[PDB]
Amino acid sequence: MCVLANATFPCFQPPCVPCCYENNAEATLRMLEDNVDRPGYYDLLQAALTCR
Amino acid sequence: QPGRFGDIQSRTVESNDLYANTALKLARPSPGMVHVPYTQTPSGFKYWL
Amino acid sequence: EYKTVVPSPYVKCCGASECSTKEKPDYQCKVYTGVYPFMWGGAYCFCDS
Amino acid sequence: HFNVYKATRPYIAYCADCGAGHSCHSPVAIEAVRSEATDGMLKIQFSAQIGIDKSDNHDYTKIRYADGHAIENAVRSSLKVATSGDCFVHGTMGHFILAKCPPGEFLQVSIQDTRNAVRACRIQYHHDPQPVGREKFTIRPHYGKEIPCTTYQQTTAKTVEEIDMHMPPDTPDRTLLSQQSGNVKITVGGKKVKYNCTCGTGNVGTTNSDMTINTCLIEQCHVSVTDHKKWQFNSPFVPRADEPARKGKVHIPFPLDNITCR
Amino acid sequence: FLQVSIQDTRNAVRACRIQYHHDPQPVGREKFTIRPHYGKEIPCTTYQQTTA
Ligand SMILES: *[C@@H]1O[C@H](CO)[C@@H](O[C@@H]2O[C@H](CO)[C@@H](O[C@@H]3O[C@H](CO)[C@@H](O)[C@H](O)[C@@H]3O)[C@H](O)[C@H]2NC(C)=O)[C@H](O)[C@H]1NC(C)=O
Ligand SMILES: *[C@@H]1O[C@H](CO)[C@@H](O[C@@H]2O[C@H](CO)[C@@H](O[C@@H]3O[C@H](CO)[C@@H](O)[C@H](O)[C@@H]3O)[C@H](O)[C@H]2NC(C)=O)[C@H](O)[C@H]1NC(C)=O
Repeated sequence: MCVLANATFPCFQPPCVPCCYENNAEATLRMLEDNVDRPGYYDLLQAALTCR
Repeated sequence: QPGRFGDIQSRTVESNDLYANTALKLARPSPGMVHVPYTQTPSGFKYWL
Repeated sequence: EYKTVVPSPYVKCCGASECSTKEKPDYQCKVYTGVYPFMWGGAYCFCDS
Repeated sequence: HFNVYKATRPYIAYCADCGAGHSCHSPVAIEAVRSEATDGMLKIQFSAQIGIDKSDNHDYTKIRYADGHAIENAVRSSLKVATSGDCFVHGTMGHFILAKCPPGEFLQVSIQDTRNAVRACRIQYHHDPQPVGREKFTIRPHYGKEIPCTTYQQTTAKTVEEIDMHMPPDTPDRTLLSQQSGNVKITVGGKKVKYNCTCGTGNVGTTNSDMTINTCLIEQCHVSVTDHKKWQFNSPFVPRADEPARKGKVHIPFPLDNITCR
Repeated sequence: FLQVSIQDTRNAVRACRIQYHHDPQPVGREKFTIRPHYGKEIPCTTYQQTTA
C-alpha cells in the first residue's frame, strides 16, 4: 500500500531490499516521510531499516 | 469552559472528534531567539481532581 | 487531561509566510515579522530584517 | 536486528539556565516531564539519547550526545537526576529516563563531557506525589494491604506511542571561513555546506571542496552545514526546514501498566 | 544554617558551621524559582567578579 512516486508497492517488500538505509539513507527517509498517513507505516519502518 | 470540568469533551473514548476550549494564545518570540511562546489555561480535569 | 502540541517554528529568510488555516481542535496560528534568530553556531538569515 | 536508532540523531537546544543561572545551548536540554503514573515515577526527555554508541552500536555504558554538528560519546555513570534531594534512576532508553524523586520545586539532569566537564539543565517543576489510598505514608510496610496502581514498565517492545521526527535545519557556522589575502577559504572533511556571498556575479550554492573567491572578505560569505541524512526531533527550540513539513514517527519506550502497591 | 569546609594537608576535613536564616525572594511580584525562557527584564543587583 506504500507508494514511491509511481510504484505503489506492498509495504512488506519495498523495492530497496536489502539494506535500504545503507544503500541510500537520503532516499529511504524521503520515501518514509511520504507515508506517515498510511496505516501500514510501521511495517514499512520495520522493513526499511533491517538488514544483515 | 476553560479551566473547569469539561474544558475538553469527547463523545466516547474512541471518538475521532474533540471539543477543546482551553484559551490557548500565542506571543511574539523574544529577539534573537527561536522558541514559540504561548500562554494557556491549565487543565480542568486536573483542577477537578 | 489534554496535551498541547507545538511543532517546530518555520523561519523564512527574505520571505513572508502566509498564515494557513486548518481544522484542528482549538488551533492557533500567527506570523511575526522582523525576527533575527541565533543558533549555537551563529545567526542565519543573512537578510537583515 | 531492528535498531530504529540508526536513523535518529541527538541535537542541541536551548536551556533557560544550566545549573548556574545562565542560559546556553546545551546538549542535555529537558523536554516534557510526564508524571501520569500513580506510584509517582517520572519520564523525562533528554535531547541526548542514552544507551547507544557513536558508532551506532547498542551499549549500556555509552550515551550519545551532540557536540557542534559532531556526535560524541559519554559514559553512563555520572548521569545524575535530582530535585530538592537526589533521585533513583530506574529506566534508561533513548531520549527517555525514569526516576523516583523526593518532593521539590525543580529538577535538573547532568552528564559528563568528553573533557570531563559537567553539562546540566534544570527546569521549574512542582513535584508532590501522593500515594494511593486514604493514608499519606512515605515507605511501604512489612504488613499491609494491596491496592491497585499504575507505573511505567521497562519493556521496550511495540508501544503504540509517537514522536514526530524531521530533517534537521541547515545549521549555520562561522568557524569555516578563513581570510588569507583578499581571498576566502572554506574548510572540508565530508560535510557539504551552502554559501551565499554578495561578491560579483552568481556565486551561491553548495560545495564539498575548498575554493577561493579572490575578490572579497569574509563579511559577505557564510556557511550552513546541511547534514540531511538522519532524523532529529520535532522540537519547538529548533527551526523547521520546509513550509508544508515532512514529519515521521518513532515509538517511545516504557508504556503505562497495572500493578499493585502495599 | 551554613557551613564551609575543606580538606587538610593531611587529607582531613575541617569545617565550620553557623546559624543563618536564608530565604531569598526574587525581584518582582511573583515568587518563582527558575528563570523562564519567556518573560520580562527587571533591574536587580549582584556581586561582580572584577577585582579592580
Ligand atoms: C543570499 O543573500 C541575499 C542577501 O544579501 C539574498 O538576497 C535578497 O533576496 C530577497 C528576495 O529576493 C530580496 O528581497 C527583495 O527586495 C526587493 C526590493 O529591493 C523587492 O522588490 C522584492 O520583492 C524582495 O522583497 C532582498 O532584497 C535581497 N537582498 C539584497 C541585499 O538584495 C538572497 O536571496 C540569498 N540567496 C539565497 C539563495 O537565499
Ligand atoms: C488497568 O486495568 C484496567 C482494568 O482492566 C484497564 O481498563 C480496561 O482496559 C481494557 C483494555 O483492553 C478495556 O477493554 C476495552 O473494552 C472495550 C469495550 O468497548 C473494547 O472495545 C476494547 O477493544 C478493549 O477490549 C476496558 O474497557 C478497560 N476498562 C474497564 C475494564 O473498566 C486499564 O486500561 C489498565 N491500565 C493500564 C493497562 O495502564
